[PDB]
Amino acid sequence: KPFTCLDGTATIPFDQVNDDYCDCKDGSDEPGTAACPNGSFHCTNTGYKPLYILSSRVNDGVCDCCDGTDEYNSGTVCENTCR
Amino acid sequence: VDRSNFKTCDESSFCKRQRSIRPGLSPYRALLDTLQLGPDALTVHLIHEVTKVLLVLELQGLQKNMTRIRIDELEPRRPRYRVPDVLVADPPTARLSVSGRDDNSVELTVAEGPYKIILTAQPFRLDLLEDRSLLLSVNARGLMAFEHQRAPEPGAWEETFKTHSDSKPYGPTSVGLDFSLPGMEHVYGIPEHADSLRLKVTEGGEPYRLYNLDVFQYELNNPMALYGSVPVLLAHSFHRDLGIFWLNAAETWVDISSNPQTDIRWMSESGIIDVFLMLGPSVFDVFRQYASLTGTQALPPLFSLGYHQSRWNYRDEADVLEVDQGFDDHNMPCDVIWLDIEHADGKRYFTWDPTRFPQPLNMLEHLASKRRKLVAIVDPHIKVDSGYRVHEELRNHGLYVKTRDGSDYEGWCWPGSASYPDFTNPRMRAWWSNMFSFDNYEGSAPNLYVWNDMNEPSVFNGPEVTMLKDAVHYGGWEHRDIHNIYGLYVHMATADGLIQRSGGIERPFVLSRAFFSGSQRFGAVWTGDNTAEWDHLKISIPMCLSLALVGLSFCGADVGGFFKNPEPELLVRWYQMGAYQPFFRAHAHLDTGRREPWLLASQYQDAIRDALFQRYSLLPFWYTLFYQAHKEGFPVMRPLWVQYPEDMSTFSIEDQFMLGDALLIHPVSDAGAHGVQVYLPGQEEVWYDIQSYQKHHGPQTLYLPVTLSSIPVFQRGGTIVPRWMRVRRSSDCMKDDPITLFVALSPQGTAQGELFLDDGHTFNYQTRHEFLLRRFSFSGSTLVSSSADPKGHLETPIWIERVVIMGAGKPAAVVLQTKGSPESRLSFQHDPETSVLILRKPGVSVASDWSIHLR
Ligand SMILES: *[C@@H]1O[C@H](CO)[C@@H](O[C@@H]2O[C@H](CO)[C@@H](O[C@@H]3O[C@H](CO)[C@@H](O)[C@H](O[C@H]4O[C@H](CO)[C@@H](O)[C@H](O)[C@@H]4O)[C@@H]3O)[C@H](O)[C@H]2NC(C)=O)[C@H](O)[C@H]1NC(C)=O
Ligand SMILES: [Ca+2]
Ligand SMILES: [Ca+2]
Repeated sequence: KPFTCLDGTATIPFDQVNDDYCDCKDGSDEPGTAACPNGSFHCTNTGYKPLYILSSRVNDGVCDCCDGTDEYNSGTVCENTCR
Repeated sequence: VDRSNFKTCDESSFCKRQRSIRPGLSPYRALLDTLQLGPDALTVHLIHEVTKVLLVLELQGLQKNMTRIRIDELEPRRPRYRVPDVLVADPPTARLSVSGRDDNSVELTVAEGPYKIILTAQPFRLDLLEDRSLLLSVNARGLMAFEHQRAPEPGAWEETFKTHSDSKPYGPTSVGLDFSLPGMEHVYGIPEHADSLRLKVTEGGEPYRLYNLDVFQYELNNPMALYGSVPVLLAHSFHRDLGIFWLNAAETWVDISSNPQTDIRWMSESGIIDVFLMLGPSVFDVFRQYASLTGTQALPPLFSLGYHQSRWNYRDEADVLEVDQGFDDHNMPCDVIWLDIEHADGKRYFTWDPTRFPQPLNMLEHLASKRRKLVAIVDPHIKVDSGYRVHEELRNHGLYVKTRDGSDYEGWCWPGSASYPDFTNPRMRAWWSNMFSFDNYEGSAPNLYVWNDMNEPSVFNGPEVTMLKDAVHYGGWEHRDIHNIYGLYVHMATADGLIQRSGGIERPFVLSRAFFSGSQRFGAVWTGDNTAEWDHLKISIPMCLSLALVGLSFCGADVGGFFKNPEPELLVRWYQMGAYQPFFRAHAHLDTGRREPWLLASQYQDAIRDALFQRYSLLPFWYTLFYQAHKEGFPVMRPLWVQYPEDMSTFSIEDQFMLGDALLIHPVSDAGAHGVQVYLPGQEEVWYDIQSYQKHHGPQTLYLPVTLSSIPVFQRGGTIVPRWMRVRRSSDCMKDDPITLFVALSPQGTAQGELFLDDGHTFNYQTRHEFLLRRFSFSGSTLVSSSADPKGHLETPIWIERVVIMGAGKPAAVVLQTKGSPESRLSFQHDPETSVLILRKPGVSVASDWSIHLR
């Protein structure tokens, strides 16, 4: 059952995936949070070109994705601007 | 510098007259039959034996180990100036009791002891003691000189400097007095000078000069007066600390001489003799004493402690937005972008160029969407233009400084012909504050802050590039009487403007060039127009340390140097130095090439990004040091001798400094350096290299190897430093993030540190007690979080995500206890080579009490 970092540096239970603490040197355990310094967040931008942003831009209060999915618990409510 | 544009002591008639008096028997004597003693003061008449002029001495013991001495004429032709608005309160007094008296002396006890004052009648002298220890003598060399006001001697009356004639209606009125400091060999302070931290003896040269002046291309290691003046001198020895605060706003010269004993002489153009003797005994006692008189450092809004990007000038709105986007495209944090004088309509302040900045509110809204701020320049000179509303209003209300003939003074400055508002007039200050309302300053918004430059005041065609000595201010006082507080009033009125525009809720951010005692209450200062050279990078340490010692903790120097083009290596080293100094701004002159940090080659960009990330991660530590400065009046940036007062090898160090009691910084400041000599003080002290975690025992000089990305920083054993390890694009983005605690164990296995948190920008910490002040303490295998101030409560999502312990062995288990939760087991990682233990995700609120036990 456990998760293995995409770089092979550690094996952790699934409960340490998106748990808002960085456990992988490549940041692969935190794709959905701002916890890893070298992670990436995927902007799905449904109906337009997808983009990846720095993990430090997830819930920073700034609208980075045109779909606004990077801001889900920050207090900034982002509007969909993909067109 | 063009030294011929600035007076030497021989070219200032009052300095030449005062300095010509050499040590001897004073002609002043106290008339003890006139002695009167009350609960608040002792008063006695003094007489000059030759001229028969009568003066009045008002001698006071004060609470917190201070003494105040005031001397004025008994029957003056006209009142002498007494400095207003610098003192924050009428200082609480201590009663003087006569414990001894004869025909030539009176011994006074302060309260119930141990301090005593001996007044000798002939020659007039004061001796200040603690029990049988003589601390200081006054008029010991008989250099007291009080030029009485004569009926309204080369240059004693009318006096010319170059083509400028000072009409000098009141003639010679200078005052001066000497102080002797037995056992003292090291003295500091009296900024602003581009000189050494430990002050030099002035015997064979010029005295130090305190006269706020705009000095173009100023040079290093000399006593010429620069932009600000703080008339406070500190004296340090192994045994004691003392301070002298000479409360006078006129041009002042300070002579320093050695014998072990240091003698100090103050010579001022006008006003009274008003001096505070701050008797310590520790340097922290002196800081508290001075803070009781002039207040403490205003708590900066958090964003102002981030990185500021400036130049003269960003071209237009598109350039500002491109610079903003450049920081984000290159993953470099930045809180503020600055707009110099070209943003205005032809240097009419409070306006916007209609081609370059047509939509300032839209520019401010875009910066607000990135959680960034802007700073706009507003100088205290107003273009003479009948179409300019600010000029028309000030002219119509008579709020400008006047010449003797009653006409509004007009000089030359950035807008060409300009007038100078009289900031000493309280109605002019009220008008100025009101001009910052969002309705009056059209195009401004809450994320727009202010920079006051040229507030000495700078007058391009004036004597010494400033205002005429005989210009007239509020109440009929001459410019010579008030000069050194003009800039402080500009700073004060601007800060009040930013507070009032928000309805009193938002903390201000104002940078000022000119300053005086009390300027710490209004914002930040910087060392002015420095140059892109290695020696100017080096001198930023003693200049900001001299300011820190006299209460001005929010100091910095232009990163990269203002004048000329720095080589990339120098720009990198300057970012690293600036990253560890309180006010961190890159700024550059009009004719320099662009130097936004992403314009350099990748190796240099990477070293600069590293320095920015270090600074941003340390913001919780910086904010806490500023909270301690605001509450106690203790400096943020400190000389090593403040922390190691008995280590005589630290007394003159100026290539290294400390931040609080926890970090020791030795920035690289030479081209092609491959190592630095770091002095790590302290008997039984340990220091951790914050990058490698290597432990070093003090006292020692360590030769540390360095590369381009190196910033030599050591954490003292016994301290706990808080950091935000998730570096984002600006401080607003980070201010609700989790904290990592860096625990550096002492040889006894202990450590402590504090953490201040609030909303980052309002006065709610003071009006609603909405803040947290935590104490973290480590001893005997347990780390504990407790409240350091139970009055402070704050709703915050901030939690503890990690603990890094340096100097720890490998535990078998790590247990966390917190009220309201069951006991928790934490995972950990340990490096046996460095003895570094990392505790994974404690997960506890920073507002809660908790304990972590190892084994
Ligand atoms: C106002 O002034 C008074 C008088 O100076 C001042 O009180 C004094 O404070 C000093 C501390 O600065 C006290 O000194 C201590 O004395 C005790 C013995 O009485 C010593 O044990 C202490 O030793 C420590 O420090 C030494 C180095 O200085 C170390 O060698 C040693 O290992 C210890 O760590 C220390 O010498 C002094 O006793 C009092 N004096 C009186 C009369 O109270 C007061 O703090 C000042 N107040 C303000 C508000 O400024
Ligand atoms: Ca994780
Ligand atoms: Ca975002």
